[PDB]
Amino acid sequence: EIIKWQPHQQNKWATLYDANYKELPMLTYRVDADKGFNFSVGDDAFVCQKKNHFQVTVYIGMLGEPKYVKTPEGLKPLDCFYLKLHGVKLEALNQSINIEQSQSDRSKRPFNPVTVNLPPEQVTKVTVGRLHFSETTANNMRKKGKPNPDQRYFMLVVALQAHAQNQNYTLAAQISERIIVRAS
Amino acid sequence: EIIKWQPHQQNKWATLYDANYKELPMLTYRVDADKGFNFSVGDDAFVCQKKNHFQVTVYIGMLGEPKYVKTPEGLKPLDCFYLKLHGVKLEALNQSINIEQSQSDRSKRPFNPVTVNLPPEQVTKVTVGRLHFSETTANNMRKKGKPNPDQRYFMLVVALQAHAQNQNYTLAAQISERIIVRAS
Amino acid sequence: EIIKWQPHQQNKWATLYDANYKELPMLTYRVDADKGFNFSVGDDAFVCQKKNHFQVTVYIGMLGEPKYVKTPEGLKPLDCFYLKLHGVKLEALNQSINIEQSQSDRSKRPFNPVTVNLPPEQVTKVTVGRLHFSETTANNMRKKGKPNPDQRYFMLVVALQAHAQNQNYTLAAQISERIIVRAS
Repeated sequence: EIIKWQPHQQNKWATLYDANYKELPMLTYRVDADKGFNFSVGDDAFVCQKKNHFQVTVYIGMLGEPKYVKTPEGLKPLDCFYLKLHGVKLEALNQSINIEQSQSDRSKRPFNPVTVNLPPEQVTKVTVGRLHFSETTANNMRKKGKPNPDQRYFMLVVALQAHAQNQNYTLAAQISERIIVRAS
Repeated sequence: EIIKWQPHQQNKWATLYDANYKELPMLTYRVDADKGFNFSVGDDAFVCQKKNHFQVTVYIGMLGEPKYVKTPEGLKPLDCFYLKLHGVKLEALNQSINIEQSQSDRSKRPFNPVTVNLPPEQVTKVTVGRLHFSETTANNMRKKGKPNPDQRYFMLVVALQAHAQNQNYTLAAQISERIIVRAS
Repeated sequence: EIIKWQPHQQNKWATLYDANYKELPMLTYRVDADKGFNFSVGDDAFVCQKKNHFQVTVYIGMLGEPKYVKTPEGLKPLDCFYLKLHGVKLEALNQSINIEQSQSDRSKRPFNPVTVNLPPEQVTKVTVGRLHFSETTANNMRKKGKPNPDQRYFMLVVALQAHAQNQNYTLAAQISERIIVRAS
């Protein structure tokens, strides 16, 4: 079974215009969290182990040659694109969970927004691996042999962003279904 | 295999504004019909038995503190939220099928819109169980050993609604793929 | 495992108005590619054989009685509806792959847009079978026992279109996830 995703804050997304000042067809956006998540029939949620790597793959289909972001101020020229990901707390959606990336020496760095090049008329595959939640979910412990009625969850947010004129604008974002993160 | 859902009448949905008169980021909305449905490879559709309970779970992520619905008349204050569900006939989409909920004494009541409290910055899980279709689908009977070419279907509609100034406004709705409902 | 679909160019779609000049609720649209596709764990993509038939089913739920398309010029009367499908190249999204339909004598015709009748208040099921890609994907060959790092892919585009006043307008479209097409 596979982690499901849904559009996150679609009414907040900026759009893209090309060099002819024509709006681009909406870009195709697909998020796939391949390794790292297992569905627990008894918990009715995806589970992972904080110790294990998980990986996220994003396919971004750029349908034309973008040059501007349309903003409140209007059309501003594109500086670059960023992929951003973070957890949020299902019972406190305004609270983020850092994601971390373990390096080849098993150190960990907090995962910062990464620059992506999105050539026109192409789908670009972006794979981010060796990821970890910086946190476990609260109340994982079973109570009365049944799931803790105060079981807490995270959700994953994967967003594509455009930097233009010293602000950021979301182009596309998806949020996952709830996840339990357990210790060992 | 799992029942798939899609946005239902997205161009008819009202939006929510907070106390600062700012529009809320679109709320996250996920519908899961857990128990009650089985996929029939030969019928190429989900099947259930009218006798069996089915259950629906809705996760509603409220991203901010809602206070107003934006309406044709403009911003009106929120009275409450309702979850509404009903079947429709795939060959007559303007025709509803009542859903019923069997009580703890095996009586059945028609399932009325239920009040839901949606605290801000939280995902609220709403589970509606012990549900039944008030009807079977027509033409379930096999003809020539093949599926009845007049096989009929229902689809499930699960909608989140806001009551404000003595009218109702849809905030989010999803409709399922087709379902066959059989007798025993 | 099942081919996943996503809305394609949603900001380019026209809407429908009825005889009372009221906009129709957005039509329900679901695309299912049943036979013809198999998921390859090692390639992390759906695969098919160019020799094999694949089939596509579309469920179109018409919610009211459409009479006009809303266009740049404004409301124009509906002539008919067309289903259109084609591949595109994932590394060149502006490049189509013809789909072909093999006839009952194993000839093949290029698959042209097909007229569909969409009666009001009904879901219409449209099944298009005996389909083939006119092409294989480039670089299918394994390199160093690992997938070719230049592996190419198609995506399927299935679109519902309205003909009005000698132009076409897209009402709904979905695009699949990437596909490898192999020879025998």
